[PDB]
Amino acid sequence: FRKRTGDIEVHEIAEAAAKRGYTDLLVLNEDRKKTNALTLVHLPNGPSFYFTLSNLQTAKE
Amino acid sequence: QDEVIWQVVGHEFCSYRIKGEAQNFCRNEYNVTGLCNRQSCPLANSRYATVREDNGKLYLYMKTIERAHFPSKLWQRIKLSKNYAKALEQIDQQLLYWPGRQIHRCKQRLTRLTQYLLKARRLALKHQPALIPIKPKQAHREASRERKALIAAKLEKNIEKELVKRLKSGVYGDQPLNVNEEIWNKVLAARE
Amino acid sequence: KYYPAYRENVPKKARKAVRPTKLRASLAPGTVCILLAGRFRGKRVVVLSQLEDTLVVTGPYKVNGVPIRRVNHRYVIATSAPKIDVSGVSVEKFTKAYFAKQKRSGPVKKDEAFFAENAPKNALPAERIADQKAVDAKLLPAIKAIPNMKEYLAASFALSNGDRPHLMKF
Amino acid sequence: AQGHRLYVKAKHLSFQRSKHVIHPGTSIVKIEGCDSKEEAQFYLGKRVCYVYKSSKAVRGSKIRVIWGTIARPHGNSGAVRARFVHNLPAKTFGSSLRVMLYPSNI
Amino acid sequence: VNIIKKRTKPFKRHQSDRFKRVGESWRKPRGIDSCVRRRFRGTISMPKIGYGNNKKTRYCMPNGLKAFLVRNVSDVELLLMHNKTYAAEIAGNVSARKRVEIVEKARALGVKVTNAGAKVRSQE
Amino acid sequence: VRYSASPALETKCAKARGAYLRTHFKNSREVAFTINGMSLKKAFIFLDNVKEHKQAVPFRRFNGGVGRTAQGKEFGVTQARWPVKSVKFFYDLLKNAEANAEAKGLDMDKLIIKHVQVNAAPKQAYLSSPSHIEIIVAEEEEAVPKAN
RNA sequence: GUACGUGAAAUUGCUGAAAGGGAAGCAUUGGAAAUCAGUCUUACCUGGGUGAGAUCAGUAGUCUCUCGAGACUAUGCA
RNA sequence: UUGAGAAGCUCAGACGAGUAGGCAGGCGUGGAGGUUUGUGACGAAGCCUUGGGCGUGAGCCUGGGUCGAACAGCCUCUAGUGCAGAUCUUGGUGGAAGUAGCUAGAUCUAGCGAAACCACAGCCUGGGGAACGGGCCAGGC
Repeated sequence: FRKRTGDIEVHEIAEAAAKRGYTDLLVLNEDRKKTNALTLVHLPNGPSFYFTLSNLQTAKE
Repeated sequence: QDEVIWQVVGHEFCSYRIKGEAQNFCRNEYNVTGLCNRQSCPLANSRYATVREDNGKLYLYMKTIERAHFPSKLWQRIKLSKNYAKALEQIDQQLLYWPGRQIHRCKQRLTRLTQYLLKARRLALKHQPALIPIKPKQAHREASRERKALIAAKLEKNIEKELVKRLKSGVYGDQPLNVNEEIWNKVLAARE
Repeated sequence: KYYPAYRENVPKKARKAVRPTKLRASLAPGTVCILLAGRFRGKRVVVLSQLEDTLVVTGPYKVNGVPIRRVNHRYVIATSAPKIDVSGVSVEKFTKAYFAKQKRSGPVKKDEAFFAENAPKNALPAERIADQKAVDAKLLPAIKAIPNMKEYLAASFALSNGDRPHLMKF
Repeated sequence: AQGHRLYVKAKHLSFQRSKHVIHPGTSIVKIEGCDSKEEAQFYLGKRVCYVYKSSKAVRGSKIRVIWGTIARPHGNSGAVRARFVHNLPAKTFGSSLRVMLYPSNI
Repeated sequence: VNIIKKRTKPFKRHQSDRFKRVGESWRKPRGIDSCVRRRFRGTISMPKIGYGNNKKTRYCMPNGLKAFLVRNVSDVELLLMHNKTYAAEIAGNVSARKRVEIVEKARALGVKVTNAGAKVRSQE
Repeated sequence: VRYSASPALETKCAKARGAYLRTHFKNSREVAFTINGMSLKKAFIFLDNVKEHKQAVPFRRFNGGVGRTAQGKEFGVTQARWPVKSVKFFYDLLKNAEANAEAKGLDMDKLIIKHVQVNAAPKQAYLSSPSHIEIIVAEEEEAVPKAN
């Protein structure tokens, strides 16, 4: 995991992660203290899938 | 005129007034301050100057008492330079011998309209997430159909159906490491 | 962007001029004093010089390991132990900027350490150690001349049962 | 052995009260070892704290502290008045307190 | 400039917690033999003008701004000169089509919005 | 429909429901309280025993007017009765839930009564109190060794 | 789902948490637990380089008002 | 110096219980004229909420959930306009109660089953002047 900092964009993360040896990039979208979307891209130029998460439930629940 | 107009509009009814708790505001497009006052009323002030923005360019608008009954020609307009120092001097030259309060309020509006244009340009360059609306009907439809889909999925039945299926096919080595000896013996006798 | 857009009520001209702090009578340079708070609480240290508000204090490195540090004068108990010769060590280099925290800077570009978090680390320069190595050189003979001073500064002050701070004298 | 104890032990007695009215804003603190109002003048302005523990841990620490400052003496027997950043709970009557030696004027 | 509130608890109607038929909204006790009206010891407090807050900081949110209800983009443009005194508050009945355009407009105007993230999601 | 309990998903639950049942609400509340949480097979024996007066249903909440009995010592109290009409309704519902579980392909040797709730149906000076009864039966949840 | 739009309160059942020596009970002040608002550096100033273009041209036209004021067009970007 | 809603802004001092009663300014509801080039199927109104905020208060704004077709701010006009009481009216619903009891089987069990009443409560001892004990004060439990 890498905390998203400042004004780095998904395309910039993808180009930076490709040179670091990463294969797939997963970005969790949260707003109002709730995760509601998930976009996964396949480095370096693979297809990017955008999902919407729902019924999130951690192990304790 | 002006004192009669102000009594009618400032105290009986103006369609431009927004009555707030701490202050009254003006819906007029020609108000420099945006407040309902006697000095900032464009209707009650026969000589009035304001700055407003048109497609990225700020203009100085002025009206005189002598054009008050010709609405199409009431307000005159000049271009204010992008150079801030020249823009301030343009207001000073065009508003020469006007009251110092009116020039003061026009220069204050020029600063706020210049900052807003600056902030508008910087927002364009930045990458900001697009706000997408939440549709109450689609949320209700997808929440109900999801509940039906989860029930129809039969996850535990299908998970164990596949897990046993791949146990039969021997996707593991010779004997799997996840199975007790007695269960593995039952698998061998049944599958053969 | 420069003509004031708002009312911008300027503050009225205040009449609070800055006058030098008056330190206590007993907080003289060369006094063995007990640190009251911080990570070195209880440690006995030697006052080198008085800053504008604080005391530029240090315990000998080889005695108690308290580097040249600033301490607030309210957070120090000045014991009546015999004074130490400090006129032999220059203290002009100990200014406000000398102890000032290094400016948090570094034009880190996007990604790498910005995102990948390959951050750098801090380390005390040998310049600080070089000045420090001088002060114990000019102070250790002074503390060795009088008895128990080396053992005094090594120990850490503490309160035992039945000790009344208001009564017993420091 | 011998701990650190750079403070003075003290006890929380009660609030600044009349017979039937209480004022939890000010607490009466007994700095043990101080026996008169003149002796209490040494401890005026010192920082007093109430150290307690909670089962839930925050930042890996189960110890919570409420800070205060001794304001003035109370009575002829060396009890003092202390005002804390949060008013001390009524259940901490008779509970221990720590009176620091800072700010110092000695 | 710090906002000082003389009181934060609301003034509840007397005996409003004993009956469901009696609402919490404050009603002046008209009973002559009522202990609350005569203000005994232990009786609840009553709304007095002494509790009134500072005129300068009246109607001010804890962040120092005064709420301004906004129904469209035209309302938010009025705060061009008063963005350091007022915060835009989009009305509850304004749809999500207009809430997004108010928030984008209020961003360029330098105006704080009290409920800017309502009825919308994000897409970075 | 939807039941009062967050279970009754398809996973392991079989539901049985009875609405506007012509039985006293207070009696049914006691019978439901007794068999709640107990295994399905054991519940059938208990309902069989009550019909033959071999076992008594302890009345805890609506204990008014219930005489002392020697068959309630299993549940720790002494106020118990032998309701028949209320027990008959619960027998019919339990069989329905058992048949629903069998049709679902559920493991029938681990079924327990996870949730049973009795609600007051509309009242119909002799306005009696009909009952709504809902029963959920699910397998006893079990653990598995982690890695060793 | 015809016990049918919305579906309040009184009232009832179940579940969860907490409390509980012959009342509840509310107020004031805090603790504990749970749960929220609640926010951030990101901009300003000063450059230099590079090109960019107008409200800049030792520039040419059109239109609407009234010389010059707005809107454009072509060209140059010194 | 911009601080002329002159119905504004500003400076200073004193003062603050209150029944009957007198006076002033405000909050809210249904409908009407005007207005907001107003809000709304990208969700109006309503309701729910230990979400947040504003007002001394009446009240108002808002997030989330539910919901499904209308609705509101401002100036003015208007009135069948604001409830805790009336042994109030209508409707719903409780404790009393599975009680009092009334249909079967063997007083017990089964089945069917009310109504009066109901501010809330429920140990004493004294004193508490107006009863004060059931609430209050000092003692036991």
